[PDB]
This record gives sequence, structure tokens and C-alpha cells, in this order.
Amino acid sequence: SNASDWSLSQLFASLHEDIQLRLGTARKAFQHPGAKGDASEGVWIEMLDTYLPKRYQAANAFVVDSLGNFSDQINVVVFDRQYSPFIFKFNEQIIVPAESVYAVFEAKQSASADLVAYAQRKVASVRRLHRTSLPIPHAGGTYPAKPLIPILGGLLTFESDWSPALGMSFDKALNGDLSDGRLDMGCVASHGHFYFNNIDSKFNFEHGNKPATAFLFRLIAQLQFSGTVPMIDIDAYGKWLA
Amino acid sequence: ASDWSLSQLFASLHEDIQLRLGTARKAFQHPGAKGDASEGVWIEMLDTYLPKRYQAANAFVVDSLGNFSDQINVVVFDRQYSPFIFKFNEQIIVPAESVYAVFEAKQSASADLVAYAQRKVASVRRLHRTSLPIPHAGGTYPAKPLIPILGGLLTFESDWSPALGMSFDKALNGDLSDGRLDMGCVASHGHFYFNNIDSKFNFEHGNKPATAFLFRLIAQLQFSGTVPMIDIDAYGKWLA
Amino acid sequence: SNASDWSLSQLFASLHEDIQLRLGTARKAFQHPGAKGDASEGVWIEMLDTYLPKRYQAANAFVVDSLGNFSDQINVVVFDRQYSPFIFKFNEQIIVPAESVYAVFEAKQSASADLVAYAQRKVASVRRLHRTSLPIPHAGGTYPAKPLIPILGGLLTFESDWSPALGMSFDKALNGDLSDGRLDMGCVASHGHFYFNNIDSKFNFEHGNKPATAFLFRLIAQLQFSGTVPMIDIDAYGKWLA
Amino acid sequence: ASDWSLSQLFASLHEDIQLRLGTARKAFQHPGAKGDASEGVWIEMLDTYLPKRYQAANAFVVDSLGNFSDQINVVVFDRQYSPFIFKFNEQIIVPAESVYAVFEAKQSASADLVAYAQRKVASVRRLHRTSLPIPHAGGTYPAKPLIPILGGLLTFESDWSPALGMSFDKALNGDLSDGRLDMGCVASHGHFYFNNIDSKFNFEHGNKPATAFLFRLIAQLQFSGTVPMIDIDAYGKWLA
Amino acid sequence: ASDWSLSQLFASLHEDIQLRLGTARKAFQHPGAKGDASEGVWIEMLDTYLPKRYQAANAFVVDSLGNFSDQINVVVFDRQYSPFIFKFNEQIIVPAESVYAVFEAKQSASADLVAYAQRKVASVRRLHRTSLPIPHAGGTYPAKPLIPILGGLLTFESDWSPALGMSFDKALNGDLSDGRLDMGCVASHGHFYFNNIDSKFNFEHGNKPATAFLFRLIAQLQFSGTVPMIDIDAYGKWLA
Amino acid sequence: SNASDWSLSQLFASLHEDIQLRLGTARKAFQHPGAKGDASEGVWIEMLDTYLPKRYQAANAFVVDSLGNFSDQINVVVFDRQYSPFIFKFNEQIIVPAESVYAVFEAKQSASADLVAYAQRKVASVRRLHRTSLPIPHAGGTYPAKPLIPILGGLLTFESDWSPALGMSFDKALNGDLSDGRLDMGCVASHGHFYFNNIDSKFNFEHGNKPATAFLFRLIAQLQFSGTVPMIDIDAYGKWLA
Ligand SMILES: [Cl-]
Ligand SMILES: [Cl-]
Ligand SMILES: [Cl-]
Repeated sequence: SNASDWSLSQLFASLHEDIQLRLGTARKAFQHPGAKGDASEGVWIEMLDTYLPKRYQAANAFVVDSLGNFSDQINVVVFDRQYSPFIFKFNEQIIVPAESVYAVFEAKQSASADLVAYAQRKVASVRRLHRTSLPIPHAGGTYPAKPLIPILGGLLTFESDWSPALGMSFDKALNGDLSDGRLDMGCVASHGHFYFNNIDSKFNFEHGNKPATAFLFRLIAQLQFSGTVPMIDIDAYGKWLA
Repeated sequence: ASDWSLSQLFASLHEDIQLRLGTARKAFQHPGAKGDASEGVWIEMLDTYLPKRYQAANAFVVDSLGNFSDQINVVVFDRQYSPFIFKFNEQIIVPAESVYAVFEAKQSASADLVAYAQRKVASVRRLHRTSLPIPHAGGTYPAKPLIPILGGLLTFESDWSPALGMSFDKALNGDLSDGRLDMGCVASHGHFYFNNIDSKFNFEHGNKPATAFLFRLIAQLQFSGTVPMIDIDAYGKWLA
Repeated sequence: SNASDWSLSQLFASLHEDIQLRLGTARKAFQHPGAKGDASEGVWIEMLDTYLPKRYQAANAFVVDSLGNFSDQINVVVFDRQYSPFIFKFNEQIIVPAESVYAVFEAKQSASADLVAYAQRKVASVRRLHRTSLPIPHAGGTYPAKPLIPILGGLLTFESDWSPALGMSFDKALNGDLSDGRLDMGCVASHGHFYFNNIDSKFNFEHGNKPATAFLFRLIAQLQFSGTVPMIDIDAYGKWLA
Repeated sequence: ASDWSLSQLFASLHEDIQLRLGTARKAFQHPGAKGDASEGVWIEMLDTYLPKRYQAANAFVVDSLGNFSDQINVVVFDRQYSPFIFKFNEQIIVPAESVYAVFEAKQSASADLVAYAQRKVASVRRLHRTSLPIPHAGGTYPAKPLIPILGGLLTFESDWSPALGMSFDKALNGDLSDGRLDMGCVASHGHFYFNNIDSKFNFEHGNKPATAFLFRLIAQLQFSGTVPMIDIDAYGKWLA
Repeated sequence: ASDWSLSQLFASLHEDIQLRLGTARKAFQHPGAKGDASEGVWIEMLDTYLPKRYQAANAFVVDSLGNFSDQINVVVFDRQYSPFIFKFNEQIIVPAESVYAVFEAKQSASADLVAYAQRKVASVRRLHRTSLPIPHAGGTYPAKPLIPILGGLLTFESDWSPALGMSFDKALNGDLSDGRLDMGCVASHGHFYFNNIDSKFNFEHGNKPATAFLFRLIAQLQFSGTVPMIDIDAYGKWLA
Repeated sequence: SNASDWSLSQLFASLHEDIQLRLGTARKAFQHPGAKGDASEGVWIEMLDTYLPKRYQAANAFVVDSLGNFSDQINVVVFDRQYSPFIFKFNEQIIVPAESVYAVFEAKQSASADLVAYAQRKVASVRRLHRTSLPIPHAGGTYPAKPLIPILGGLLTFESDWSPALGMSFDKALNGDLSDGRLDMGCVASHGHFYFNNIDSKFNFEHGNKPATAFLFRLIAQLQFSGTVPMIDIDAYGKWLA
């Protein structure tokens, strides 16, 4: 028909449906574990690359600090490049400084106790890294060194192994690490999303209502509180030239 | 999903097309934006999967006698051996000699839209194509006899119920001369093709419609070989 | 000859001449109204994409707000992406949030009373949209919510239907809408450019002297006063997930 | 460096490869990242220098009977006349008919790795390839007889000392049937190839190993011509 | 502008070239920048409009005997069947066997510049080209006889008055052996070509000079077919 | 072997080694002076493009000011585009306004007295240009016009003609221009890097220890002090439209 009545809700439905279908395809079509994970990770990266404000980069990377310590391989890193160098780039492979990182996510097919714990360990391998912070020159003078921003951590999946998908067993797993490995938010594309409520100090689950889009908006809103990364002391890295 | 499956690959290829065409239709509540969205999905499928000897894009077609076609939603054409006649940023005008196939892409099949597609196909087939003797590694071939230009219709849905039944067949039999459609796809239901042996249209229901259409197009295009060799000096008569 | 004497004026002449010739070509070469408009719009977009500071994006888009209302299709939107998400992106087609918008232009072949009124209606369809604004975290603390920036509106053409091209009839048309649809500036590539003088509350016309380049500089200088877009409340959009 | 020198150009082509492969091995202290880095260096060399009739990428290969290969580090394949079977962002599945050559890329040659490469090559050679009569400007060629698929091994180093000596030769003679390697490169030491006339493997030491391998590959590929013409309707049997 | 017009399309193609070449000359008051600007306009025209079997770029040319050409402003060459000899970011060295045509691009025609272009063309024509028997779908062709390399001169203006008259003709007749120019374009005035039948140069005034040159180039290139098949092992003699 | 022990020092070695090898290749492979310089310049540009924070652009360009004066051709300009237009762009060739410039470098094959003096003259041709600066609108109000930032100047080479490479003769050459043409830093890829110590008012040479990486870090750290470019008065350029 020729009817035209724009709908904002429909836009958010279509955004989510695209993610859910492509994650489902990645899982069904690729029977090789490496290709299946690469395909699924790429769906989440594309969503963040498309929709996050351009102050954020989203990519697979290793994180390193000025003490020479390295993270594990991080499936989805959200990081700064406006004010931050790469530490190393070789074709498409990148190593980013800890000071550039805003958020880190583990992307896997289905939520489980083992996967939640794995993600907690990945997040901890980043949060343990040392971050420098220098006084910041700007048009109005020099700000004090910015206090270190929280690094957001999370878990991105297509499905849940639990029944109900987002139930007490998922909550138990999330409460397994409330310190260096704490997961601030995550998405189960087929079911809902979760986030840590700092005021109540508990995890909240939200069912349905366009899970990937709801996760994306939660991430944008929480990232706003972080502002920009602190200003890196590249000369701390330079101690390793000799 | 225990093991690799060709059937699953072809299902996923098709499901991506069907879902994105449905998104284009639902999300863009503006006629121009909706058509642009849907056309781009079909063009992307062809760009991704057709052999690289084929280009696929929106274009006008023109011949060396100054006859211009209507704007064509989906033109499949050669660029390995053919120039553009004109390009201005994204807008292109191709010579008739470069064309392999022409498709109209719309939301839902109907008698009016089948007729519209038939007229668009005829408008390109009625253009004059030159053909020169072809130099090659072994010498010079005689001028290639002109290749048929394939035509068709690509939609998401059908206005008819049943979707791919007698009313659709009647519409397709409305032009059996130079607007005859060779093949088409209704992403939500199936695909169709002209059966030259039986001189009738055939419908195939389900069974991964976009992928089935894609394969039919590749197989039929192979019979055309490469485009005939253009006489660019015929176009050059318009320089004076 | 081998003489070399750099000229800044010549650079600005060549910038303008390129625009004027390509707009003329778009009009003469494409006898299909859709292709002709697409070709001309693309010339103006390319100029802004090439020369505007990179804090600005320039593209064709629809604008939407957190109340679910949509603008008309806008030929040339100047908007932020450094701090603003897309609301929806499908291949190259984009829907931007009202909070991201700096300026909106209608691009057509020739100025007339009807086209000026059409442009006024397009601009109004954007300015009527609701824009959120949150307190802004930054390295020095938190700014108050930024007061909403003006959205600049205008009209970009190749020719003028009036004789003289930029005369009292054009002025009359511009004075038709001094509120939601007011056109702050515009360019008639073959003749000159116009702008609203806020202090005198009248429209000023400038004839010749490299019209497209003069328009570009006027736009850059006026955009500087807007600073960056206010900070979007993405959770206002999130009310439409349920 | 008084004047232009072909030898210097070929030395610089090789030195770039050797240094970047060494960087990949040293810098990336993670097995997945290290392999990705090294594979990308070899793919970039082929992408840069092979004739554009050849594509080079990581891919799975599948045939029209549903047989799938293992993941292949470096596939050299046609896209001018061949579709993808499936593409999802960077991941691709190509039809067996499109394949010209397959290589395994690893850090250092060893008996286990030579055997691994032989098995990978056999896995692709054992796939079924269709071949149809080929329309062209002069008519229709008979179906092209199937082209050999070239196979090999690409490494930075050798675990053996001497690097390219009798132990390497013994490993290469471990598969003289459908896993036989045609050529390979050890960037730090030399290259090897199967000599069909003498029915033995030959090693060439130094003398710009990556460039020498590149040239051997180009020359050998020329004998294959273009891939046979795929029967996409054989794959279409999996639509139902 | 009531209706579509081929003449208008060809006028707009030419006017874009003429205006951009004039901008390059006026705006860039530095000899290196001015030449880079103008050369890029001509390369862009060829990149946009020539059939994709042709590449167009600035390059050096080298042969398998180690003879190097001067730097060539505009080389038209094959990459479908030909490797690069060397590539380092934007700088390329192509094998003589890949070359279809060579042009010098400058601001204004003059006796010195016509002679300069003749010498540049001769420098490429004097390089040795290999040619091997060519495998193809039907078998193996004999080695292709060597194709002529087309040469010419591309400028914005002419220093002579009249621009394209007897003095220009005299300069063109200064080299009728291996520096002979086949065609060229003076964007502000017309184009020229060697008439093999009459063994004389012909000038065409106005009538969309860049477009006329483009069409002449396409038509003449078609007679060359594809480049002969390179013997990369001839270059490989320089590995040792 | 299967050992995995990440090393930050190795990353910095590999970054430098890539630069040193590619500069050596440019010098050896291209026997045409224009191609050789284009090849070498491109190596340095790629390093800065890859690793500098994205607030910086790096390219070959001419610089112009609002008085109509032009610099010489600058091999490597580091400049802003987030807040600054191009003055002219024609295919890949660019002319940037003086207000956009952060740093300028001359890139050549081997350091010598003549090359140091040439670089000093190039840097002076940029520093002599006039830069405007306007009060800066931002989310917190309007900053005063930013005082003009120093433009960093330098010299980038593969080799040194002197023996020792970085000795008293190099120091003498650097002390030849301590004003408009002063070179703040530079790199001799095969030997080390140098920088001007403002506190001691002397040049310091650092030998080995990954020269290109050490230069890159020195540049990043010094650029941080400059903050962002002052805000351009595009209407000063607009005086040349008439
Ligand atoms: Cl018709
Ligand atoms: Cl097997
Ligand atoms: Cl010569």
C-alpha cells in the first residue's frame, strides 16, 4: 500500500532483529569453532562501530600497560584513538594502551556459569593493568590529572544455557566476581540484557523489549559518565626503549 | 547444526535477503527511501555473489543512435570491455552493448508491476547494439552475434493470494515479445522463470527463493558469454 | 611559462568555479528529475564533506526525536557523530537524532517563491522536533546541560528565477517565515549568497565574489558559535523499546 | 646503489617479506595472533603481485556433493567466473571449481608440518569439480579438462639443520599422490618445487626466496589457464 | 536542455576535464604540484572511463634484460595477466610486457615538449618484451605476436598560434620511427592522431576534445587485444 | 616452539625496525630522485598516520595564511582537521591554513649541514605565517582567544653524513638557527634522535634505543602541551573573496 507513517519503535525493532538473525546465522552456518566465533564477534563489533559515537573505537585487541603487562585477547574492546596512540599495529592486528580503554566485552554463543567466569577473568586481566594519567592541557588552561575512569566489562551472547534464560543461576554466576572481574552489563540477544545497579548493588535483568538495542543504549548512557580517557604518559612506555 | 551443510548455507543466504527486504519495507516509511533501501539489498546480493565479470547497479542505458532507456533499478552489465557513456558521482549511463540483464525491484508483485517491468525490459531490448570483430590472442573473431538481454522482476511479497499462482501466471503471459520476463524472485514465496523448451512460465515455491534466483541467473548468464565488442566510434558520431 | 606566484584569491575562485560548473552540469546532463536532483545535491554535500571541519558530518537524512516525531527528508543535514549515535542506519541510509543536528539545507535548481516556502517548511519540520540535553561530563567536572543550540537553516541553488536574481522578490519570500522556518543563509551559485543579519533583523544579499566559497565561510563562522551539540539523553529514546 | 637494478628490486621484495614474517613471529606472543599475522603477510604478497585474475584469501572449500575441506590458510582462487558459495563479513566459502592453489602457512618447517600441509592439499584435491562447455566469442568450447590444483607450504624458518636438506626432502617424499606438494617457500633459507621431468623435489638456496617462490607460482599457474566453468545447478540440488 | 542528449553528455565529460586542467595550471603555483595536479586529472579520466581491462597510472617500465625506462606520467597497462615488478606504497614498476600505451602529460604543447614525448615513447618501445604460448580453455595458442605500444601527448594548451596548425604538424613529423606519437589531446583546442592509411597526422578541432581523444584511444586499444603472455622466468634470471 | 611471553620492548623494536628497513629500501630500490624522496617521505607519513592520536593529521602540504602568504612545500605537516577547514583541496593535493598546523618536518636521506639549513628554512617559511585566534565557544561558555601554540619543527632522515653520526658538527648545524627556523626534534633512523632542551637551551642527542619509536614518543609527548589549535578566523581569509 502507499501508506506512510514513520515509527521510531520499528527502527529499534529492526536494529535488534538484524543482530539476532546474524548471530543466529553465525552459529548455524559455520561448523568450525574459530570461524563461528569470528563471525559472531564481528556482528557485535559491527553494531558498536555503526552506532557508537565516533569518539569510541570498537575492535578485537590486546591491551598492554607501561609496566609491560598484557591482557588476554579481548574479543570486543571499546577504546579511544582521538587522544591515544596505538602501542603496536601490524596489518589489522592492534595492541592498545590500557589508558585508551573504555570497556571490554567477551562475545560467545551461549551464557553459562563457565562462560560468565571466563568473561570475569578476561575483564580482570584488563582492570589489573596500570593506567597513567597526566595533567591535561586544553584551551582554558590545564586540568588536574583526571581520576581513572571505570573500565566497563561485560558479556555478549546469542543464547542462554539456563532455563529460565535470565534466572537465579545467571544471577549467581554474575555475583561470583564483584571486584576486578565484575561484569557491568551484557546482552543475551535471544532473551534480554543485564546490568549492575550500583545504588542497589545487585544485578538487574530486563527481558525482551529489543535486547541488543536496549544493551546499546545502556552502553552509550553509561559511557557518557566516563567522559574521555585520562591523558596518557607516553614517556612511561618509553622506559622500555632502553 | 551438527555438521557443515550446503543447504544451511543457502538457507542463510536467502534468509539474510528476505529479512533485510522486509526491514526496508517496514522501517522506511517514505516511498523514495523505501525503494532505495530495497533496491540496495538486491544490488548487494548480486555484487557479493555474481562472478566479477558482472557489474550490478542502478543506471540509465543509451545506444549509439541516441535512444535512452528509462532509469533501471538493477542493471547487470560489463565493465571489463565497455566504457561508461557518462558518470557523475554515483549516477551512471551505460552503453546498450554493455548490458547482460535488467531487473525492476519493487515491494510486491501485482498485475500493474509485472506490466511495468515488462515495459522497462522492452525499453532496453529495443536499443541498438553494435558489434565489431573481436581481436584476441589467436587472431580476430567475427563480430559476436547479439546476446539476449535477460529481464525480470524482484519483489519482497506478492499482492495475490495464492502468491505465485494463476493470476501471476496470467500477468507474466501478458508480454511474450520484447518485454518477456526471463526470471524473477518473490523473496517471501518463491521464484519464476520462462521455460523455453515448454514455452511456459514455471514457478518454484520456497526452497530458498533468493538463492534459487541467484543460481538461475548465474547459469543463464553463462550462456551469454561476454558482451559483444562495442563500436565506440558509433557513439563518436555525436561529438560533432 | 615557468613563473610561480601563489595566489590565495585564485584558490577561492577555483573552489567556487568547480561548484558552479558541476551544478550546471548536473542540470544540463540529467534529464530525469530524480537523477538531476541527486546529482546536484551530491555536489553540495561533497563541498561540505571536503571543506567543513571534521567535527561536522554532511549527508542526506531523516531526523527523528525522542517523542517519535520525524522530519521530512532533508537534502543536506550537517550533524554531529563524535558524541551522537545514529538512530538507524541501513546500508547508506541514515536516520539521525534531532540532538545531533547543526544545520539543514534544501538543495534545488533555481530559487523561487515556491522553493523558498518549501525550504522554510523543511527547516520547520526539523526545528519543531524536541531535543534533549543532559549535564555534560568532561575532564574538569560536569557542565550544566547546554542550552539548545540554534539549528541553522538554508537554501542552496544553482540559479534564480527572479530578475534581478537576488532582489526584492527574493527578500519578500525570505521574510515569509521568520520563526520555525526562517532561513539563516543560502547560496545561489550563479549569482551570490544571502544571510540573515540578527542585529538588523533583515536579510542581506551579497553579489558575486565567489558565491559558493563565501557561503562556505559564512557557514563555518556561524557554526563556530554553536560549539558542539548538547549531550543527548539516549534513555529518552529508550522509552520506545517497550 | 649507483643505478637501477632488477636484482635489487627482487631483493627488496623478498627482504620486506622476510622481515615482516620475522616480526609476526617475534612480536605476537599468542598462537592465534601469531598465525594471523604471518598468514596476512603471505596473503598480502600474493594480493600485491599476482595477476588480478587470481584472488588470495583464507577460506573453506566445498563441492557440489557436500564435501567440505578443512580451513585453508591461503587459497588462490577465481572470482571472475565463479561465485562465492557463502560469504559472511570476512569469512568465505568458495566452490572447489574456483580453486587454483592451496597453501598452508606456518612458522617453521618440520616433519609434522610438511605432513599437515600434504593432508590439507589432499583434502581440497579430493573434492569433486564440475566442468561445463564454455560459451565464448567464437562459439562454445568443450568442457575444460580439470586443471591440477597446486599445493604447498609457506614458512619463515626450518626446524631442521641443514634447513633445506635431506630431512626436508624425506618429508616431501612422504606424499607423492594427492597430497603432493608442488612448491613452497622457507623465507629465511630458500624455496622448493617438484620437478616433474626428474620426478624429484629440488631446493633452491637463497637468491631471494620469497620472490623466487612468487615467480615459480606465477609461471606454474599460467599453465592452468582459467578455472573450468562451474555448474552452479549442481550446487542447486541442495536448495530442495 | 529539453531532453536527453548524447552530445551534451560528451560535452560535459570534456568540460569537466578542460576546467579541472585549467584549475590545476592556475591554482598550483609550484612546478611539481602543478604537474601532479594535471597528471591526476588525465589519470582520473582514464580510470573512470576506460574498460577495466586497462590500468592507468604513473610508473617506471622495465624489461627482462634490465633496461629501465624514464618515469612515465601516464602508463596504460595490464594487471589481469601481469604482475608488478615492484611496488612500494604508491610507486610502481611494471614489466614492459604489460604496457598498452604511454603518454606524457604537460601544460602546453611546444616543439620541445613534442620532442620530449617522442623520446619518452621511444624509451618504452625499445624495451624487450617476452611472449609465451598462451594456455586457454580450448588448448594453447601460439605466442602472441607483439602488440604495438601506443604513444602520445596530453596537454591543456598549445604554445603555438594557430594552436593545432603547421608548426604542431612539423613537430609531430619530427619522429616517424620508434618515437612516433599515435594520438594526443590539447584540451583547450582539439586532438590529433596518426592516420596510417594516409601516413600523415590529422588534427580535429573542437568537438569535445578530451572525449574525442578518449574514444580514439578505446577504439585503437581494441586492436591490441590483451598483452602477450609474460615469461616471468626471464625476469627470474636476476634472482641469482 | 609453543612458548608465549609477551614483550613490550619487542613491540617497540619491531616498530622501529620496520621504519629503518623501509627507509633503507626506499633509498636502495629507487634510483630516480623524485621517486626515492616520495617513497621515503611516505614511510614517515605512514608512521605518523598509523600511530599519532587521531586529533592529528599527517600529510604533505602547502601552508597559507590570511595575509595571502604561502609556505614552501612541506614534506610532513602535522595539522588539525577537527576544527579547521582545508583552504583548497584538489584530488589528493591540499593547502592548509596556518592556524591548523602543529608541526612541520623535512624528510631527506642523510643529515648534513646543507640539509639542516634547508630544513631550518622550510620551518621558518611556516613560522613566519600569520595565525589568527578567536575566542572559543564551548559547552562551558567562551574561552579567551588561545595564545598561539608553538609550531614544532624538525628533520627526519635515514642516515647521517657525519662521523660520528650525531656529533659536534650536527650540533653546530642545529645551532645555526635558534629562532624562526629552530628544529625542535628530529630522527636519524639508522643512529638516534635529537631534541632541543628548552630548560638548558641546548640540543640533546640520544643514540640507538629504537630511534624512530623514541622520536614518535617524543613527538606525542611534546604535542600534548600544545593542546588543540587556536580557533581560526575564517572571515580573515574571506577578505580575499573580493
Ligand atoms: Cl519502449
Ligand atoms: Cl582428506
Ligand atoms: Cl631511448
